[PDB]
Amino acid sequence: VMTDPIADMLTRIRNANMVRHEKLEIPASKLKREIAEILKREGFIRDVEFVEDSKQGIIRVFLKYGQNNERVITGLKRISKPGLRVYAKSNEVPRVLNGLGIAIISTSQGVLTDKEARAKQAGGEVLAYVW
Amino acid sequence: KVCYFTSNGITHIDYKDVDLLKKFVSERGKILPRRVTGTNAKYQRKLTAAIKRARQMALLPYVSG
Amino acid sequence: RKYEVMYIIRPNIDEESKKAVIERFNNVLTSNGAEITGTKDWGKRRLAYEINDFRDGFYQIVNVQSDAAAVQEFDRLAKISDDIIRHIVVKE
Amino acid sequence: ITQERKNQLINEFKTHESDTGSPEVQIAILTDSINNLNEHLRTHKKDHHSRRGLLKMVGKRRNLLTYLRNKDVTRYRELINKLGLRR
RNA sequence: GAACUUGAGUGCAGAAGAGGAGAGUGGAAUUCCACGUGUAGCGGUGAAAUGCGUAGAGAUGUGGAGGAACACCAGUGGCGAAGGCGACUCUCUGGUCUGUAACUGACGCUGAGGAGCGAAAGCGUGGGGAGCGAACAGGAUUAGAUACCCUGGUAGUCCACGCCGUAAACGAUGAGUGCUAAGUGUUAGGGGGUUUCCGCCCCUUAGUGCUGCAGCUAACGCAUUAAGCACUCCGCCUGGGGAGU
Repeated sequence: VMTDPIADMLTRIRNANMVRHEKLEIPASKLKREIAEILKREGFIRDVEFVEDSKQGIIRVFLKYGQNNERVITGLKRISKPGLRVYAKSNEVPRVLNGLGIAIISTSQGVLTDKEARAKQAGGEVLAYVW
Repeated sequence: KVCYFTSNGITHIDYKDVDLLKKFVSERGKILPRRVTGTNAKYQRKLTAAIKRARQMALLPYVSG
Repeated sequence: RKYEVMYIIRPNIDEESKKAVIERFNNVLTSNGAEITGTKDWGKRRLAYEINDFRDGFYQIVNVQSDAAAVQEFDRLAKISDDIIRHIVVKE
Repeated sequence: ITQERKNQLINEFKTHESDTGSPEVQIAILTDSINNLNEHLRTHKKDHHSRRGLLKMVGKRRNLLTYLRNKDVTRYRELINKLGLRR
């Protein structure tokens, strides 16, 4: 059965990205929606729509490709998993691809990027890497 | 070829209907294969049961001679 | 439930004996809480092959509605009798 | 399990007029199937394939009983009395 | 703690199936027994012989006995968790699939240890025994032939109960879930499109095959039935022998 919705959402993006799809639709949740919003703010995806319905909602994500159809998102990794959680100290918050990518940490301040969390001297669960 | 039963709207094949059944057995009494008679898969199975019931009740022969 | 009992009476009997047989076995079915919906009689047909050295027989076709118990009792008696040479119970 | 027996069970155990999904209802249906199937296996001891069906039923019943007990202990206790279960 | 319905399950309406257990019934064929007709070989091999036959064989006709297996249908067809399941009828009985949104509202996944099942051979008790046939005997072959080949043939194969618990038990591929081009057969459904229909065409589920992108692989190949991309749980591997000792 479904065990890691966050991982599953990342995989939908990875798979859709791999075949240069324009858009994908992810079943929504509060945490998945926050991750999607970071990707837009950080310029990894084009746009994100939240469609309501009777069920839990759908996130339509529009992927972003440069000139020459180049994929902006090169890779996505799930770090914290249901089987092995990963929490980081404020000073041990990882940089991703030597600062060319981002890491998404869930903190008590909110769901931030690595840079944002570092400025607040906050740690927390390291959700994913994106580069 | 087309299935005789779907064409004529035959829902229930019956082992009693010997005259109909006899169109599906060979000269020797062998049940003709579906590939040769064009019957639908579903109706071939129903038809096979009918012939076996008929052969049991002496309406059709097992071996013609 | 609806069953269709067909059976074959040996062809070497007179009409008096035949009617006796039919009444006897129809009574068995009804006796065990059945109800005879239909009763066709195909009459003497040529058997496809010899049964007990008989090339012909009288084909009866009794439709009934009954439980297991009723149809099973026909089977037992139909086998024992020497007049009925073959039978088949069939759910409809 | 005949249809009229099933209607008896569901009406007797349902938590409300339209209720057919409640743990109570499901456990009642299963309990009869389990008892009914046990009787069949007493004569046809060697019907291993059918028996496997019983084992899934037994597991389903235990899971529904476990769910009920954890959701609301009261409701759980009432049901096992009416059904005569040892759980 | 309170809600929600997608997961899971229940209800309701349909569908297919060698799924299982029990009890019956049927036709072909082999063997044996009796009888009629009938005479000198039959059988077997690469070639022969052993063997059977004038005591009447083999061939042929009628009837009967008994045991085992179910031609045609039959199909990378169906069903089952796997082993496996194929004549017909009835009794009992498990599971799966499709639609529905009437109901419960996360009740789910995996699962060490444990329990149950598990081809064939084999074992115990008692039946049964046609065909087949380890062992064994004889005839050949051969340098030898404790084999291949031939003629016989015991256990066994079959049944009831119990035991055994192993297979190249294989897709050499653990279970669950989701995501990621297409084309093309085929099985069981649903909906629709011109219709009495037939049918053709379109769509949709769930299986079962082939081809084939992306991706993966040492290569061969896999490829919506993944060996791709992911997450959960379990099992297992760490050079070859020694040794599955």
